[PDB]
Formats: sequence, structure tokens, C-alpha cells
Amino acid sequence: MKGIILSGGSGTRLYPLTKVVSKQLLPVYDKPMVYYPLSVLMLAGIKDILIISTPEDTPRFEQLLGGGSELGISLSYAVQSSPDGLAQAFIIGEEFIGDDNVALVLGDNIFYGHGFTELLQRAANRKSGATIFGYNVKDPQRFGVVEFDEKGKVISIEEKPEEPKSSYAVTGLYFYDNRVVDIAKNITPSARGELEITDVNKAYLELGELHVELLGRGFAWLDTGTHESLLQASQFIETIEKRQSLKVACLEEIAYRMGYISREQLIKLAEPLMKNEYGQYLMNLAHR
Ligand SMILES: Cc1cn([C@H]2C[C@H](O)[C@@H](COP(=O)(O)OP(=O)(O)O[C@H]3O[C@H](CO)[C@@H](O)[C@H](O)[C@H]3O)O2)c(=O)[nH]c1=O
Ligand SMILES: Cc1cn([C@H]2C[C@H](O)[C@@H](COP(=O)(O)OP(=O)(O)O[C@H]3O[C@H](CO)[C@@H](O)[C@H](O)[C@H]3O)O2)c(=O)[nH]c1=O
Repeated sequence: MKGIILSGGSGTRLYPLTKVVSKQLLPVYDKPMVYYPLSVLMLAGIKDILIISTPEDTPRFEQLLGGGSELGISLSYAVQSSPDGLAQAFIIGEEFIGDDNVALVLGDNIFYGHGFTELLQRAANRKSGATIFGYNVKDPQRFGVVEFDEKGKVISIEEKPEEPKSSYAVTGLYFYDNRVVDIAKNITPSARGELEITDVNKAYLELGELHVELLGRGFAWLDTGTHESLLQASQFIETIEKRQSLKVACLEEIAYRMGYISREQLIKLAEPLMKNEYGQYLMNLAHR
């Protein structure tokens, strides 16, 4: 499976933070925001990944992450000339996707919880249909909202409904089979002027092929869309990492743990970083 990170947009709410930095280049505690959705695609077993951003920001992501060889993966880049909708990812990424299935993750989403790696690899290995991930939230009108059965069967899906049909947000992580490219070409802009991922999911729902996994109250799903929520997410990660010997979304660690790179290769990455705690972390891991 291939994966795309949609890592553009204006980040208007975070102004002036986003006047000269992409929202997805801002810190979440100790690492750039984009590390977090990238880690999710890596843990799903996805090694061929396209990162989409604005004309100004795309080369900044490429500066940060490179072509992926350090992580035993392939990273490519594409520009989105205007933030015209999530569904544009599959239009921009058409040549990249080819005939393959593809996962999409939103650049400003932070997922964390027990059992997630297993859940990801399951979804990544499903060959047909769309898999979306629901989460019970306080203000469901702020999100795509999914309404489902006692058996977990989807009934409806709506983008930012004024009257939400349930409390379950549709989070920014989606797994699709190859139909999604032609689906995305056939949707049209909503009232917000955007080619909506919710309309991609509606197409699968019409076919009876939209499948929801509920993440559960024990899972953390945050986004960094406001100054307050960005700061809370940073605090959340700090609290986790302080207690444990372990980092969240440490890309080099994940590359090693997923078998994408060797112990020796991890040492080589750790060497030029031994001057900081991050390199020290990687080196301790290599020597375990
Ligand atoms: C519209 C647009 C967005 N983006 C990036 C910026 C963010 O990292 C990410 C999500 O865009 P936002 O405009 O923040 O999305 P938002 O309105 O919060 O809602 C989206 O994300 C929510 C989950 O975070 C879902 O519940 C909604 O269904 C989904 O439409 O995509 C792009 O890179 N290109 C775009 O065209
Ligand atoms: C391995 C690894 C995980 N993660 C994140 C992904 C998840 O949000 C969170 C938990 O990841 P998991 O790999 O599912 O670990 P967790 O679910 O707490 O614990 C276990 O889940 C299963 C049941 O105990 C075990 O079979 C797994 O070996 C073990 O991982 O940590 C990272 O950010 N970095 C990592 O290197």
C-alpha cells in the first residue's frame, strides 16, 4: 500500500505562527508536527509515501525528511497550488498511486494509543473498500461525523453537520482501495468550496463499502488546529515521554523496530546526533 500525508493548508487559525512556517512544521513538544502522521503510516507498514504541501512549504518538508533512505523508506513530494480540499490528495497523487491501494493521513492529526500498530496493519492489509476511524468527541459539529448501527454498520456520514447525528468524529486517517482516485475526480466542491474527503467516504457508503473502526475512549486523538489545542497536544506528549523511557513518533526508532533499517544503520544515524538527547536516545536503542 502507498500512503499520502496532506501537509499543506493555510493554518489561518494559528496566525502569526503560520506566516512563515507551515502548521505541520510547528513543534508538538519535541518534534515537528509532521513526524506524528508520518509515524502512523510507517507503523501501518507503508514504505512508499507522498507528502503534499503548499508551493512554499513543500521544499521545507523535503529539507526536513529527505527522500526516506535514512528511514529505509521512500518519500516523495508534490505541490498543492491551492488548499482546495482533502480529496485533492488523490488527484495530485494520481501518478504516484498508480493501480495501488492508498492510505491518507492528515498532517495536523495526532493519534496515540495502545493496540494502534496492530489496528493500522490490519486496515492496511484490507484489500477492498474504505476504512475510517471514529472517535467520540465533545463538539462533533467541528468534524466529519459518522452515524452507525448496533452492529457497527455505517448509516450516514456528514461534514461538520449543524445537527450532528452522533457524537463520533471521523478522524484524519483513511485507508482506500484504488477506486478512490476516480471517486476523487468525480466529486464537486461543497458549500465550503472544498473537495471533501467526506464526499469520498459517501461514495463508498453508497456502495456499502465504508467500514468504521471505533478508536475507543482509551485512545488519544488530538489535533493541533488552535493555539490552545496545539499546546495541549504538546503537554500530552511530554507527559507520556517523561514517565516512560520511550519517545512517541521517533521516526528512526520506528524504522529500526519495523525492520526497515538495521542496528548498524541506526548507529550511523545516531552518531551525528550524539550532541543532543535525541541522538543519545537512538544510540541507547541501537545498543540494546
Ligand atoms: C483543505 C486542505 C487541508 N490541508 C491539510 C491541513 C491539515 O493538516 C489537514 C486537515 O485540514 P483542515 O482544514 O484542518 O480540516 P478540518 O476542516 O479540520 O476537517 C478535516 O479533518 C477532520 C479531522 O481532523 C475531519 O473530521 C473532517 O472530516 C475533515 O474534513 O489537511 C491541505 O493540506 N490541503 C487542503 O486542501
Ligand atoms: C512501537 C512504537 C509505537 N509507537 C506508538 C504507536 C501507538 O500509538 C503506541 C502503542 O503502540 P503499539 O506498538 O501498539 O504498543 P502498545 O500498543 O502500547 O503495546 C503492545 O500492543 C500489543 C499488546 O500488548 C503487543 O502485541 C505489541 O507488541 C505492543 O506494542 O505507540 C510509537 O510512536 N513508536 C514506536 O516505536
